[PDB]
Parts: sequence; C-alpha cells; structure tokens
Amino acid sequence: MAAKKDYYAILGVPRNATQEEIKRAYKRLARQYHPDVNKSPEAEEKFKEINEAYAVLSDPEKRRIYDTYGTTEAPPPPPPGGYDFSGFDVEDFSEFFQELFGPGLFGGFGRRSRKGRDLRAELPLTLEEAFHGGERVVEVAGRRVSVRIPPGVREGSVIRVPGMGGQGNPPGDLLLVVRLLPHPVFRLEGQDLYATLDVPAPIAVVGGKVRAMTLEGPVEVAVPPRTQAGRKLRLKGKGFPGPAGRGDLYLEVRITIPERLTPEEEALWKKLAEAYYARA
Amino acid sequence: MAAKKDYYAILGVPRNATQEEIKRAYKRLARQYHPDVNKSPEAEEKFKEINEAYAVLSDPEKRRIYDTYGTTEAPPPPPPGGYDFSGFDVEDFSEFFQELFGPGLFGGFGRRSRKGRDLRAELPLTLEEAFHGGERVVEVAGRRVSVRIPPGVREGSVIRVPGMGGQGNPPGDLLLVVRLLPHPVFRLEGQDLYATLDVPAPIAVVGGKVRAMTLEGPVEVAVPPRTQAGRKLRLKGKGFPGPAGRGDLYLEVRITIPERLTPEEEALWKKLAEAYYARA
Amino acid sequence: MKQSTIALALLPLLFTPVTKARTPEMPVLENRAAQGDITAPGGARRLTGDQTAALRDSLSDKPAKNIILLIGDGMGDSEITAARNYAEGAGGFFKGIDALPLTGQYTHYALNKKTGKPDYVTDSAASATAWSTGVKTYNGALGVDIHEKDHPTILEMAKAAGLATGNVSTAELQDATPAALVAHVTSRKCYGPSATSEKCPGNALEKGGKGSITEQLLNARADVTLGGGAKTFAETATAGEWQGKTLREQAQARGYQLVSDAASLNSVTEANQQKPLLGLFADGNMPVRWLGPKATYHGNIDKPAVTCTPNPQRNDSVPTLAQMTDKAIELLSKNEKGFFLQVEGASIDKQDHAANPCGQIGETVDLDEAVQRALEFAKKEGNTLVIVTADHAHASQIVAPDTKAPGLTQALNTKDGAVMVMSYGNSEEDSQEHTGSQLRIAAYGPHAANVVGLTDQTDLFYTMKAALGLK
Repeated sequence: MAAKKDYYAILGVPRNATQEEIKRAYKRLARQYHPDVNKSPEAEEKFKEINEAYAVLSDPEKRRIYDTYGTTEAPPPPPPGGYDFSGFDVEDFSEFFQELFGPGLFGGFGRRSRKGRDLRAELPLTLEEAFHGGERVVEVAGRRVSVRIPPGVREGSVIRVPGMGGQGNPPGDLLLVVRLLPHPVFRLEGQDLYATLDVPAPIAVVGGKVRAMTLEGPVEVAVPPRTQAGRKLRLKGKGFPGPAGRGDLYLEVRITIPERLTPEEEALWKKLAEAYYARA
Repeated sequence: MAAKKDYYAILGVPRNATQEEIKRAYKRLARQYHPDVNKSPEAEEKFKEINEAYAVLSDPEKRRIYDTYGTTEAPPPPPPGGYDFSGFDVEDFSEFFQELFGPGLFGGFGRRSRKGRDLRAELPLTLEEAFHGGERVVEVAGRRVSVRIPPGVREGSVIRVPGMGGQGNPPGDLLLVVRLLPHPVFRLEGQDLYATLDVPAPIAVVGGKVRAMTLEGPVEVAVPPRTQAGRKLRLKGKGFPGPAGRGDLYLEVRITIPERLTPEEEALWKKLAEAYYARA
Repeated sequence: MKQSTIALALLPLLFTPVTKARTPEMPVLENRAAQGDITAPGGARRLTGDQTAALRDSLSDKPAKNIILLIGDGMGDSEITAARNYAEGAGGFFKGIDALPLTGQYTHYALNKKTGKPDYVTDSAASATAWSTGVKTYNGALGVDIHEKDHPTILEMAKAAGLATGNVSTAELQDATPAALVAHVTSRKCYGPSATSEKCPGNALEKGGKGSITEQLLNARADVTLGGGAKTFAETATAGEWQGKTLREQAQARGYQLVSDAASLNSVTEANQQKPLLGLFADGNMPVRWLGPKATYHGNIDKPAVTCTPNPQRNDSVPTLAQMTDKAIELLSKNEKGFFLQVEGASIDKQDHAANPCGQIGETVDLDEAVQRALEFAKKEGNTLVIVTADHAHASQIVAPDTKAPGLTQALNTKDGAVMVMSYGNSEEDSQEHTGSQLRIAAYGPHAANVVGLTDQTDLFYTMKAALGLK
C-alpha cells in the first residue's frame, strides 16, 4: 500500500544511474550480503532487498516498468505465465513489490506459493547465430526479459534458463526448444557438431580437398587417399567455443559423382568399370 | 449332452477335409448365405452355424481340439488366455460347443462368454509373405490365428479382424495395421518398395550389374548411369499394384570406391581427380 | 535365417531402451590435443579499403527500389495494408497523435532513400566483432547437468517476427530485424523434453569483457553485405584428423593440358570464375532439412529429482578464475568527472555503460555447470552396422570380429554395406527363378532425348551438349 521503495537507494546508486551501474551496485552488495559467504539471516534478507531492486532494474523491460512507474500508477497487467524472479525471493519482498508484480508474484523461495509454470518456448534460430547468441532480450508469454544463453544449439533440443519461467517456487524456468532454419546441417552434442560432407569420388580416391562451410568461416577439408561413404571426420576446433578451444565438427562422408562428364573423364571412368567387370 | 456338431458337414465338406477345404467351403457359404445381402433369418442362423464350424476350424489349435475330440475324450487344455471365438454369437450356438470349449470359454476377465471391444494393433509382416499372399500364422495373447493377408499387402493396410482386440470369448474387433518387417531389403509403403543400394563409383557412373536382393531371392540389376549418392533409384515393376497401377523401387544410393588400388588404376583415378579439381 | 512366420504388437505398453557405456563427463578431457584451432594469427574479417569496386554500379536491381517493401505510398497504397495497421485507428480524434512523420516524404537528412547500394568496404570496423561469442568458462569437472522436465503450459499469441529476416545472418551479422533475439512460446509444436535433450544446459554465460563499446554494428555496410566482407580459403590441411590423412595436397593437373593449363579451350565467359583450381558451383547438402523427425516421445516428464540447481554460489574457488582481469572495466579511469550530462533527452542508461561481468558470472556456481554445456547424448558411430542386419549374426556367420577388429580384412568400419554379402548369410536362401524378379529401371539418366525423343507433346527442347556434359 503505497510504500514505494527507491530501488536505486537500496542499491546505493542515484536517480539517474544507468542499468549497468545499477548492476555494479548489485554486485557490491551481492558479495557483501551473499547468503552462504556471510552466514547471517540478516544479510540474507538485505540480499533479498538487493535482489528486489535488481529484479526490477536487471532487464530492459523491468527497468522501464520502474521508470514509467510514477507516470503509470496502475501495476502492469499479468503476463500469461508470471513475473520471472531467477534467485529473487519475491514472496519475502515488500508489499509495494506485492502491488507492482501482484497478479503474477511467482513464489521463488516462498516454499509453496505457486507450482513452477514450466514455460517451454520454441524459437526460429540459425547455427551461425547459435555460435553468436550472446546477451539478448526475448519476449515470451507476454514477458520481455534478457539472458545470455551458452552459444550453441541442436534441432528440436532445449536451452535452459533457470528461474526465468512462469509463477512458482519449484523451478518452472524457460525452456527454449530451437526450430532451426532451412540450414540444419550441423547437429550439436556438447561442443561437437554432426554435418554431412559432399565429397566427389575422384577427390575421395586421390585425397584432395572439399570445402565444408563452417560457422565462423569456410574450412577446406583435406581427404585421405581412398575414402568410402559412411566414414566420419572430426574437424579439430570447428565446433562451438570452449575454454581450451572450439569442439570437433563430425562430417559424414558421401561419395558422389558429377553425373555429367567430358569425353576424357567418362572414358577413364569406363576403363575403371571394365576393371570392375573383369573381377567376375 | 455332447451333440457332435459335424463342423465339416455344416461347411459342406467331408470329415477328411483340410484347413484349405474348410476355407473355400466357408467362402462359398459366406457369399451364398451372405447375411449383409440376403437378410433372411433362416440363412443368417445357418450362416452363424457355418461361423461356428469355421470358428473352431479357422485356428490351428481349436482345429486340433475338434480333431482330437472323439479320440481323446477330455477337452484339450485352453491356451494362456482361453478359447477364442472371433466375434461369433457364442450364446446362440450348440451345447456341444459350449461344453467342449466350456471349461475355458475365455470371456476376458468376465469368463462368462462376454464380448471383446474394438482395438488397433500393429501387424509386423514378413516382406516375402506379403508378396506371396495367403494364410498367415500370427500368434499373440495365447491365440495363434490364421489371418489371410491380401496378395501384395502394402504399409497401413488395416485388416479388421475380431478375435485379437479387447479381452472376451468373442474377442475384440481388431485393426491389423500392417507394418512390414525391418527386413534388410525393402519396406513396401503406399504402392512401392524402399531399399538401399551400396554401389562402387565406376559401376554408378557407367551403369553395371550388381546383386540386388529381392523377395524371392537376389537378382542381377544393371544400375542406371550417373547414379549419385543421397538419391533414390526409381525401378518400376518392382513395387506392388496400387494408385500408380503398379509401384516402383527406390534404392538409397551409397557410392563406395575400391580403397585398395594398384599403380595404373590409381594413376587413372588421380588424373580424373586432377582434371576434376583443378578444372572445376 | 528363415523367419517367414510373424507375431503382433497389440500396443499394451511402450518398450523402453537399455542403457549403454556413455557419459565420461566427470574426468574432464580438454580435447586440445592436435586441435589446431588458433593456427591463423588472428586473421579477422578483411573488410576495409579506400573504396574498391561497386561504386556508381552497385548492382541496379528492382525498379528504383528506394523504400524496400514498406513503401506504403498512401494514395496508391494496397495489399501491405492488410499485413499491419489495417484500420489505422483514428486520423486525429485521439489515436492520431501525429499525422506527417514523413515530412514531405523524407527531407534532406543526409541522403536517406534506404536502397543499400553505395559502397560495401569503406568502413573503420576492426571486423573482429562477429555479433557476440562465449565459451563454457573453464574445463572444470563437467557432468551433473540433466534438469529436463516438460511443460504444462503451451501456445500463446503468435509473434512470427521476421519469419525470413531477423536473427538469420551468414557466418557474421547480416541482418537484425526481430523483437531483439526471438519472441514466442511453443505456438506451433514440440517433440519432447528428455526425447531431444536428456540434459539441457543453461547455467553457462561465461563472463565477457574488453568491450565497453558496441555502437559499430556495421561490419561491412547494410542488409546485402552487413558482415563478412572478404573471407578467402586456400590451405594445405585446415581440416583436422580422420581415417589416415597422410599430409599430401595432390590434384594439380599441370602436365600438358593440350595447349595450356590456364583455361586454353575458353577465353572468357561474362565473369563466372570457373576452372580456378576449385569452383564451378559444387557443394551439395546446403539446406539439407529433414521432414522426418524420427519420433516425438512425450516421456521422462517433470522428474524434479534435480536437487542441485537453485543455489546461486556456495562452495566455490573464487570469482577471479576466468581471465582474472581482462583489462579493468569496473575502474575504467576514462574521465575525471561523471561526464558533462546537461540534458541529452535522458541519462546514458542505454541498458549499458561498460557491460562489466556479474558476480560469479562464470565459475562453477556450486552446480559446476557454469564450466559445462553437455557433451554426450548419441554420437551414433554407425559401425554397429554391416554385421548381418537380419539375424545380428550372434557368432556362426561371423564369430571372431563383432566389430572394430576388421583391419586384416581392411574396409575400416564400413557401416554402409546393405548388400556387400548380406544375402544367403550361411543359411538356406532358396531363391530360384521366381516372379519377384520383374523390374524396369526408370531412374534419372535414361529419360527423354535419346530414349523415344523428348515426349508425346510439343514440350521438346534441343538442349543436348555432346563435347561437355551440360543441359
């Protein structure tokens, strides 16, 4: 009931503070009042107030909800799912907070307050944009909120975002099931990929080179002398990014022919065929 | 009182008649006294006695139960499930039937000759037998049924047969959705066969004979010219009668190359590969 | 063997599979042995120069083009109206808060006209910022990451944002016209939770750093060429390792070539750039896209057995593991004061000021998953094939090598061998001369032209090249 808490002051930043410097003040008091680092329930409740201010000043949406509050006075309409509070104990925050986020107060660490609405969202995405991904804002279920997902994904597979789903105490969270574009060549497992390489039969026998178009650049594949279809490559450092380096691209070899030939080409191919008939 | 129903004479055959003779007898009377066309009580009750006769003499076990009865005096022990009576009118048929098959008249879990409900099951059928067409020994749920499959039966063909559905003495009106086996040559779907063809590059380009397996043994098939991997070779007249008159074959091409090579062949392969790659 | 006789499924239950040797995610293997990875010294995208080609020319496609698609027009407006704002609301009254945001249909702002034609190379971009990039922080311990549940909630409004454009790009950034990333719930379909992902990672946002600047989104120019610029490829062996690649380049041709090697038989064809040591067109697969999703499988649902996951740091090393310090960022020492800031509309809130990594942003985070993003699921292998795909052999037909061991026999795994031998299989395959033989090959190659002419219609073409294989 109108007990407007100044979230800037809770974090110790001014009424002008940038969202990033607001997050700096959060980090300061997130080290200071960190529940298990500083074994003090007092500091855990103060940490909740740090996480309250941050809950409303973390992402572009929530940020501008507060910035428009005191112009808009009516709390935001409930997004069909809930207000996401990843590690933020909404249930133990202020009655002011219970006004502003009331119709979807989650229940994070309220112990029962709601069952986690497991919010599973499908998303059209590319393999090169799986490699990119990064720090980006998504609007799901009427609920705009930003996250940095781990760069990398596989067709039909799920990206977890812990706590950032619909209303609940038992983690409902956001579950991004990727819908890859007409380009799902690279099938992920961890950092390692699985695509198919179109290798000409003459190039496969001599051990020449065939280009595989990869996420960050076109790799030119060195083939061994005489390669069969069903063989597999592991292109070292051509997967998604890791601490030691990128994963390994697994290419399934297809041995394929250009159909159409020159008199020279076709003549030698027929002499090879005659060498084959000679085996019987 | 064991009033010996001469099931043969009901079918209009002698007491030396085989399953074949029982079958064509039943069919003759199933067209003649066909109660759907000839809705006349006399012909329909008579038809049901023809279905009593056929009921016992359709299935190999129940057949042998009749044959042994009058040599052996005790009713031959009921299979793990009971005595089937495929959607036939048990409560109207002879005392002889209800006393011989009485000790194990199925009835599902009711036991007192209750009816089985409609069900849908998957009939995994051998490709070879799908070609040939005829009676098929299908054993499941204790019963071993002889279901006459259509000559050239294709994926998704639903044989609506009572006797293998819901649990009952006249058991459930089952829908046999024919799933042809994961047998290593074909999978007949729609009207046409789906197989695989691993073919070497000289024989793929020029078009030479390989051994391609078929439902009545392997045959020599001159592969089409310019056959590339990842494609499906349409061979007409291999598939069965359907929408397209008859169906085709689709061979999943996986091209291979000799791996082991002698100097001259390797010289030809490289000269192809050089005049290919460098002059692509 | 001779199966012939069959059974029935009935569908009483769903047959569950049996677990195999899988997931060594506990002794972390770095996989940096013979990795190469960073072999090219930086490289980046080579996009810069004092103008190079396309100036004045710019490829003139579309009738003027000008405002691509969203021309609007107003007095000649049609079709595009129904897509969005088919009503407007009220020309004035209340809805009409403005009326002329075009202002004589675009004044002299700079040039405007959209188009996306003048230049593609003349820019000051370092060309190293490929949108964004993040690793899985550190090598750590790995494993424990399972999580997956399902969803009691499905569908929403729609939000088909872009649906062709948006976060699409090609290698580097080429377009960004969605909500920002993506936008919607499962509003079309969903296969299954633990079906497609038995282990979905999420707690792995690395760190970031050395940024504090991101205003230059333009790597190249705009739309047609907004990124990449120039990335040529020509190297001995950038591949990696497989089967037994002995370091041999080969494939030169230069021996005689009748008269000369450099084209010879051709002088010029438009531009093309074919026969240049490798080109023509080549490269199959490209979109691939399977329509057959194998199975959906809506099982292994909820399962809230995952104890460790809602703990934000507890028994960790220190939030100074990843790089320790990239530069400074927190204390940038840019200016003596907090800028001039008089009235810039607002403050420079921006959602950004210097990015600056969060507290314990990537370092274990108790669960350890901060340093992990899965590793195992189904590598497939495929070498389990060849060994009698009917009877599975089970000794007899082949007893000494089950698989992997075939080395004296050579062939090296093979996997694709549906025939090879297969048939007979040391068992009574009767065969004989039977009606099943009936065949008539009508696959690609023997169609039209040579066969019975083109067809029984005026649909006929003289398109038959003899000296070269061409349509």
